[PDB]
Order: sequence, then structure tokens, then C-alpha cells
Amino acid sequence: DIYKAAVEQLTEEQKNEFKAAFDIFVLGAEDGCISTKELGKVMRMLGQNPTPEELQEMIDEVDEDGSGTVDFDEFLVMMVRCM
Ligand SMILES: C[C@H](CCC(=O)O)[C@H]1CC[C@H]2[C@@H]3CC[C@@H]4C[C@H](O)CC[C@]4(C)[C@H]3C[C@H](O)[C@]12C
Ligand SMILES: C[C@H](CCC(=O)O)[C@H]1CC[C@H]2[C@@H]3CC[C@@H]4C[C@H](O)CC[C@]4(C)[C@H]3C[C@H](O)[C@]12C
Repeated sequence: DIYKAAVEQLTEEQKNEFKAAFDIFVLGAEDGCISTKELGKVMRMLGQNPTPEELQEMIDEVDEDGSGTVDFDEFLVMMVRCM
């Protein structure tokens, strides 16, 4: 399909950046949360401009403990919502 060709068309630079981006994603959660900032940074590494407001919204809509971030259980609900 289209996404498979797209990833195949990535430069080697972009691929090493894409992998770093996931490394940083994982590093973010090592503290038990995923925040807007953490996600902003994964996005930058992917070459995109952060969309902090849209991220906070996605967080806020599942944020039941009022932390302003997502824990593991809130991240699961967030996950089923993107897809
Ligand atoms: C499948 C292509 C490779 C295409 C090719 O053969 O060049 C690669 C290139 C970049 C790869 C992604 C980079 C970030 C992630 C790293 C993780 O550790 C494993 C899953 C992810 C999401 C990767 C999945 C997959 O491995 C991708 C999409
Ligand atoms: C964890 C899964 C899938 C992980 C993956 O395949 O990289 C999903 C659920 C919510 C996803 C994030 C929200 C959208 C974000 C906007 C970008 O347009 C693509 C990457 C980001 C930062 C996403 C990273 C990652 O795609 C997440 C956290």
C-alpha cells in the first residue's frame, strides 16, 4: 500500500530520526506519564511542528485524575481513541 512505499521512500536520515523519536517517546514514559511536551518533542523529531493545544485536548479528554498528564491506564484509553 501507500504507507509502505512512503516509509520505503524515507531517507536514511529520516529513518534514524524516526527511531530516535520512538526512543524519546519511551524515555518520556519512564517517569510514569506521557505529557504534551513529551509528545511535542517526539513530533519535532518526526519533522513536524508541535500542536500543543490539540495534544492537551486529547490528554484532557481522558485525564481523570486531573494530573494534566496521562498515566498508563489513561494512555490506554487515549490509544483506543486515536485509532
Ligand atoms: C519498516 C520501516 C523500514 C522500511 C525499510 O525497510 O527501510 C521502518 C523505518 C522506521 C521504522 C519505525 C521507526 C520508529 C519505531 C521504532 C521501534 O523500534 C519499532 C517501531 C517503529 C514505529 C518503526 C517501525 C518500522 O521498522 C519502521 C516504519
Ligand atoms: C503509542 C501510539 C502509537 C505509537 C507509534 O506508532 O509511534 C500513539 C497513540 C497516540 C499517539 C500520538 C498522538 C499523535 C502525535 C502526532 C503525530 O502526527 C504522530 C505522533 C504522535 C506524537 C503520536 C505518537 C504515537 O503515534 C501515539 C502515542
